[PDB]
Amino acid sequence: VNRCIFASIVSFDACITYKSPCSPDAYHDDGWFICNNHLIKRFKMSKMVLPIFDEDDNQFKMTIARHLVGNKERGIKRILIPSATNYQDVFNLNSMMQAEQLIFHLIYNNENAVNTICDNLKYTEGFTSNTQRVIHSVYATTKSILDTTNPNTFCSRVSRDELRFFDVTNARALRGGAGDQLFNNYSGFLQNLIRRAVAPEYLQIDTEELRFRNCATCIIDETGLVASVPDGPELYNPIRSRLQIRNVLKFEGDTRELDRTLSGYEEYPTYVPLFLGYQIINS
Amino acid sequence: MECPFQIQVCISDRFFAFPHNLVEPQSDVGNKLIENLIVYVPTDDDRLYIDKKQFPKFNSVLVYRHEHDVNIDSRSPKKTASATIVYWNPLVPITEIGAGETRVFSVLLTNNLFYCNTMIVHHENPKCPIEFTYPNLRPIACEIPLSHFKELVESNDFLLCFNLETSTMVKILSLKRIFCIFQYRKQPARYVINLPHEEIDNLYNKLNWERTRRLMKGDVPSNCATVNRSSLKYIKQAQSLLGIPDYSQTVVDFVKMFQKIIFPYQLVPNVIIKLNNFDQMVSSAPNKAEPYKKIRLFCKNDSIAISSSGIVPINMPDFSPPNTFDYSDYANRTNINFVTQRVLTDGGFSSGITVTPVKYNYYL
Ligand SMILES: [Zn+2]
Repeated sequence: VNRCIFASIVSFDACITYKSPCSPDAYHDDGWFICNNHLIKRFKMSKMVLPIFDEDDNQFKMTIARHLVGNKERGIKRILIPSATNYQDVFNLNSMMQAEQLIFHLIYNNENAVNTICDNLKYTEGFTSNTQRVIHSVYATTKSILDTTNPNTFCSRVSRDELRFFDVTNARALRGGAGDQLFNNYSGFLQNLIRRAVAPEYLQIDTEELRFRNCATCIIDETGLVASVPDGPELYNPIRSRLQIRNVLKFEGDTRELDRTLSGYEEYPTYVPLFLGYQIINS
Repeated sequence: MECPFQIQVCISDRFFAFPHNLVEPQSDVGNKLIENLIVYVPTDDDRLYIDKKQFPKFNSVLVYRHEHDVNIDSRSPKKTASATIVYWNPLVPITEIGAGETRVFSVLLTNNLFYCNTMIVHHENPKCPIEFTYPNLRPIACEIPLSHFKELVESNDFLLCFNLETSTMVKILSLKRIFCIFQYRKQPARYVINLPHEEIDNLYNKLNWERTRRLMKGDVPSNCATVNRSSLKYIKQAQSLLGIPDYSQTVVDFVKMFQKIIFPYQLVPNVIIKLNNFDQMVSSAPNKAEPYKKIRLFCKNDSIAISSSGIVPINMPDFSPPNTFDYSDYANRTNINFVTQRVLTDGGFSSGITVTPVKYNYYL
């Protein structure tokens, strides 16, 4: 059994085959439905796991993603996610295959274009072929994924009080706030996706309220989410894999054998986390 | 169990909201009026929607969540006439009572309240509400009602949800709260429920017991309800075989459509027989395999009635043992077999044939 939405992706013709397929995790159950391959490919992110002490080494764990954006690029190039307000502006959908553009119109509820292209395809030979039933199978899949209640299961729980606020804790980080109001207006599938991705800064428990990083990684953004440090210069995001300058005015660095001397010491990884706001959980 | 002497229950669905007005200052004999008043509630949530100022009659008013202790447990509870006490829709037996006769105002008859002084002030609510489940949605915070006051008035399609920890009794409570207000509403709102429902069907059986408990004193209301699996699957299939202009069409549609022909054909539809056949209990009852619950069915002015098994004279046990018997010269094995062989030859059929004589009851 396999679940990645990008493995559910199909191509209308043998050429333009949807090759370079999903990461094998597509056989897993994760509730991302994106394979990590596609998550890298489309949005410059890679998912990750917080190990939580279950009051113990006992299993408590939470999902995370690092972003893969660089330190120099700005605006749209920093954008992580769009709104329907701008999803076409970000994707340049025409470059994309027709089923991809279709599925984006699904996510952003562009029923107009959806039905337009559906009606155009009806009489095409390849849509008298069961491409219709394929696309509506994808539809049904999403329908199940939101049959789990899009508001009630996702957040409007009867344990309603166990809420995530993604608003910035800092009272001076005032560009946040109504970003949480936007969150309600993003489609619930995406709300759930965020609820996966984003580590809280804090959690209230009946045990205690507790604090996990000093300061927030980014902020909520007014179209879709962006590499959005609350203040100051963008933090150096390194990159792990044309007639331009690439000067790096390095220190001379003659202290050879450094690694053979020090390697036992903790080799601090750098990839940016996703602390944001306050979760609440009963007991 | 029973209600201890000097306690009385008022049931009314209207009591889903607190009927502040009705209560009066209790007094002991000797006119020892008791302005001290305590109320017990399932939750502080209840208290959040209760106004002290309603009760200027009293100078001393306090309210707390009920807790079912151990040590005071008795058929005869502790008494304390020094304060009036009320319990509001209590779930579980009470250990202490107030001044004079105590009274409780509740929507639901628990088993605890079986043999009790009781009043119901019931009235018929005609408008049966409905379920519908396609798999836009009204999302509900599926416990707090007034959160969605006016919402339930305005919209007619609502989602229903719970966190795991809920006690079965709490679930039952909140659900029962819903349906009263729905029957008060002017239109059949459609339930949608995010639960595998099997044990929920079981508590529906419990609702059946409860409603019969009501009926022991009740309105004999035309209350709509149904089995939720054995019915629904088969009904869906039946429509499927039929043309399905409206997959959403109410069962009662089909019901009354069939009803149109009963008297002219004077006989029971297979549909209605499968109903009262494929319920667990109110049926042939696979629980016990009791088709013996044949329907004797009568209509105005008839000299006769329609059984599950043909016409009958009135008020008699389905068939007299004395009879113009299916004498064995007819229905002799031998003749049965001979005719069957004729049949088999004529058909050129190898297998799958069986035969049986007809039989008769009071009437032939
Ligand atoms: Zn994929």
